[PDB]
Amino acid sequence: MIVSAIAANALLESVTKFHCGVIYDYSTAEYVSYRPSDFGAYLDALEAEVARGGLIVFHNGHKYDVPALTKLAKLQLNREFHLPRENCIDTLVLSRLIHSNLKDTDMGLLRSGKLPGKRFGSHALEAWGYRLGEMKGEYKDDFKRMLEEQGEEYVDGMEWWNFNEEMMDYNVQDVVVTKALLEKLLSDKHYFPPEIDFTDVGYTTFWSESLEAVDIEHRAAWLLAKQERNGFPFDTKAIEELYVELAARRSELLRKLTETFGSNPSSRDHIQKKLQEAGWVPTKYTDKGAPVVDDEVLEGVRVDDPEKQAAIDLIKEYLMIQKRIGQSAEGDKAWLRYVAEDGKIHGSVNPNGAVTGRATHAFPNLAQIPGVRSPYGEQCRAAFGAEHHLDGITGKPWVQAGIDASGLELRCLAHFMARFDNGEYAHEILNGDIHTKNQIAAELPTRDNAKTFIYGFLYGAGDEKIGQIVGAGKERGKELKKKFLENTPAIAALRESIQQTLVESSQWVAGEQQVKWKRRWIKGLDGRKVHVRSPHAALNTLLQSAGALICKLWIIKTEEMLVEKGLKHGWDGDFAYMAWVHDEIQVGCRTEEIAQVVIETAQEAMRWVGDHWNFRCLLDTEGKMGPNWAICH
Amino acid sequence: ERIREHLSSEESVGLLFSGCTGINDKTLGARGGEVIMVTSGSGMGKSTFVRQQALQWGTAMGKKVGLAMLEESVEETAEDLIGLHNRVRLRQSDSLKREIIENGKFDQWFDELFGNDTFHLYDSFAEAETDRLLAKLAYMRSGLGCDVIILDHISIVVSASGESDERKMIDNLMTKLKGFAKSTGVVLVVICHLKNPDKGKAHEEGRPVSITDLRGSGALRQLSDTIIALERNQQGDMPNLVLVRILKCRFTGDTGIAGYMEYNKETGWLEPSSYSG
Amino acid sequence: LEESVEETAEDLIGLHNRVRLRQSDSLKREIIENGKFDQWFDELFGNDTFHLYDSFAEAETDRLLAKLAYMRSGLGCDVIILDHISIVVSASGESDERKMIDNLMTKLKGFAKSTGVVLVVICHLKNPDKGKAHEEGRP
Amino acid sequence: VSITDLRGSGALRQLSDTIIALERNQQGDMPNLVLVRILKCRFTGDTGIAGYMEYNKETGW
Repeated sequence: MIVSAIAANALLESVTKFHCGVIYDYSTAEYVSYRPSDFGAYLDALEAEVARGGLIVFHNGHKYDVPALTKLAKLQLNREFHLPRENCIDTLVLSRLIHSNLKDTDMGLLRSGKLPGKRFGSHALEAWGYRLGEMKGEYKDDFKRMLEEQGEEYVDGMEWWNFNEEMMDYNVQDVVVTKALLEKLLSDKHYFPPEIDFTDVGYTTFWSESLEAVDIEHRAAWLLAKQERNGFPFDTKAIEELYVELAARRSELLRKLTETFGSNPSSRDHIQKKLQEAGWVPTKYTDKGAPVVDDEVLEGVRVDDPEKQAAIDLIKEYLMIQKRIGQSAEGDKAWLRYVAEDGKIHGSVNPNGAVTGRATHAFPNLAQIPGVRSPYGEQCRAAFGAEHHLDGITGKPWVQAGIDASGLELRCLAHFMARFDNGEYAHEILNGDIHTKNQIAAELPTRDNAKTFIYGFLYGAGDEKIGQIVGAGKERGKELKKKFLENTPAIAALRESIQQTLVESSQWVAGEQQVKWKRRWIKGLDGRKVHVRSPHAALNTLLQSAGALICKLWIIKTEEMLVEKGLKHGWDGDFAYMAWVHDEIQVGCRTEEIAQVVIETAQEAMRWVGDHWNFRCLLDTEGKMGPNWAICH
Repeated sequence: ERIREHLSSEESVGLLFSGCTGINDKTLGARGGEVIMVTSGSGMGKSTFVRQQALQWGTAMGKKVGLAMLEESVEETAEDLIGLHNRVRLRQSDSLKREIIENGKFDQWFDELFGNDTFHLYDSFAEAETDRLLAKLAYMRSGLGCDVIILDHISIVVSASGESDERKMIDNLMTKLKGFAKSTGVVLVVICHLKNPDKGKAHEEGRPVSITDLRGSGALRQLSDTIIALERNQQGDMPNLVLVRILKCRFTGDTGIAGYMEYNKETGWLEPSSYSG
Repeated sequence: LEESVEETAEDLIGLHNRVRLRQSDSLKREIIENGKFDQWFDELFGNDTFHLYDSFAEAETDRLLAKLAYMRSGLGCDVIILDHISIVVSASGESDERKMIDNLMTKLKGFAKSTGVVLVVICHLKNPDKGKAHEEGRP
Repeated sequence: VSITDLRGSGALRQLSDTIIALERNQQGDMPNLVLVRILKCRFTGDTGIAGYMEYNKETGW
């Protein structure tokens, strides 16, 4: 196993030249520096570690280093350089896995003054250097101040323009931090046993003799990096074709909403000063004094003035128009600013910045696009589809396949409660109408009330919120929950074993529950440490971890089987991963025939995961074929 | 004809090992026909562990558990079960025994547990001859209709006395016990005891129990499908800490260390622990 | 002699379709909720080529050799498979089963050849306790 | 010694609820080391090695 980190001229989007790179080999216990005229030998040294059957350690390698050296080897040396996933390790990925929390631990490091506040909780290489005591300085700062003591000014992102011996020295500096952070991650005896040097071993022994979560996260991070490079095709004209229908409506409404109110329907310090003059008495306030002015209360605001009352719905539309504009046409997001020259949006994704499960998406958040049930969402969802590019060569309309996890949340509960009811509740899922059973069990009037109950009750809603479902308060809530526990004993006993797994005894002392903690981490499905939580609720943490870890393995096995079936991944191939959303995925497909294979494969892949972890409940998927996202869901 | 009938209605008696997950991850539990072998160092939790499952199975997932405690009267086993159900060391307290009786709290717990009419036991103690248990063990399974039969301590053979070495009695008994299990389709959990090694520190102070150190030429390593083993150093910093080790699993074949557990001196339960040596 | 005929077929069924039907509760559940048993089953055992032993309840020596002969002769089988041959259950009272297996092996060898069937039998291994044993290498 | 090695013709190994046994290597380098072994306890059924102890030869116990 060798440890490295590289230095290029810019990001992966427009990287042109390779500057330097250092390779520390543990068998020789000595570093090796590479220069612009040594890029060829650098690629050979990495291939040699692959030929021996070892491993290559990069920081942010799955997302940057490895794909950039594939791109850089194509334009500079014109060679096919491709690192296999199995022979690659990303310290950044393990850091987010092993140190998913840090929130706690970083507090003392912050109190110590050993961590910059700008580098709080960051998994960046420099952020970890201060944590381990290996930061002698940063290349960006020893460059800025040294440009002063030389003359020339500074450009926001110019320290990577040209190769200099100080970068070569700080390139080594990034490797020794990568090395020390790697060893800091290998010293956690819950993911890596106390065997031997896990550097000394080959990749075949590495993945299997390590905790399973280690392997999944590197397969997930490798897979998601491909999806970002694939990107999600974007119809610029269509979204532009939305802005006037919103902006003209915004301008026309603003005119009408200034004739009703003389001398901005967008701020809370505005309407509070205005609406409290038309006779509206705020019922619910906020923890800072100001009254609540959300969608809920506005629907119920009643004023004697007919014009003011009718103007409320015009404010309701205004805020929503601003919302769509504020998501589709604003500044520094808006999708329209993120459209790359290939007509696609490359939305980034953090493998699992959320302790339990489900990645985080940003620049732009591809997971918060308005659904087809929300206003103007039909047009918005239509703007996302594989139909925006009809094949990279053949001109063949690419069709989209959208596959989601059928009621994954409730099925995860049946598996963990199958420990107390012997597959009873799991069979009620298969029999169908689990919301009908929960309705009978909790004695609710309508099935829809049971649907919003089972999720609310499971996820820690108070007795008022439960009572407010049927139009009541905490009175009906307590009896609605107590009745459900009696009719479904397994759920109640489930919340016992959990409450007695992380607590020894609890006690209230002047405002704080003083739990005598037995463990501050629930074991997941792969064996990982899953957050710490704090109070009585925890079941929500267990279920969302199960489903997302199911989906993570699901989307990996799906792509693995599709590749195993011969289907090439990419826009120049048969399919391309475009988006992963919670329990659903959107996959571009070159032909309808291929799209059918994707749907069937996703269902078949769902069985390996369900079989692997011996899930007591049946995992299933449903696929929808069509041009865009408004059709596939 | 039988396979369609079996596979459609099959396990269906695959149960659910509680107290610690990981045992389920490597064994998926027991089948209707299999025989679970539970063992550990003398008095380290053999009786305690199996007693939790019988309770657990016979309460939450309404299964009919049959009990055959040959070293303790039926009254003592009920005492533990009653205390175990209500998370209390009902034995380990002269006050608690006196308590629940005078305020009428005994009948409360009693109806709560045995009310579903699930737990059934055998009274004998008088040596209990081999075909004076197997006949009755079948009577539960068949007459009372039990899904799981529990036989604590399998060194009390006592049958056809006059043949050198009871090394055959344990084998002959195990074969008849194993046979009975599948021909009726019952989950059979049996507890045995280990030989005293005297070749180093012995069991109660550490020492992993392999497959050879039990009886070596054992038949119980052959007839029994799954073998659960408990290890704990009661002379260490963690006497309550117990290691669970799968010694055999005909079903999965996945052996090794399952997980850990902690003996709650308050509830007498084996709550799952957090450990990785 | 150590698993139910439904389980042995279960292995055969899964093995035939290149799958781990046993280890998967989902795949068991899959093929049930659509009658897929009949599909794979008729594909496999439909040729009436497989015959097995069902009892568990103590197979005595000439209460096994009798039954093993029934296939060969009555059912017309060409291959007989005997799993685990440390299960004797016969003439208990003769110290050390080292003699029982010898008496058994000769009769098993006899029946096989005098009829011309193919007899495949599985035995186990003495635990050496003399080095690294079987599970960790050792020829 | 095995539970069978206990004295008598066989009433003390049967008619005895709790049987406490002490082991000490009164020749060699251990002697004063005493091991406590529970051979039987019908009242509990939990047998085995309890712990170790010995009050130094200076003052008995």
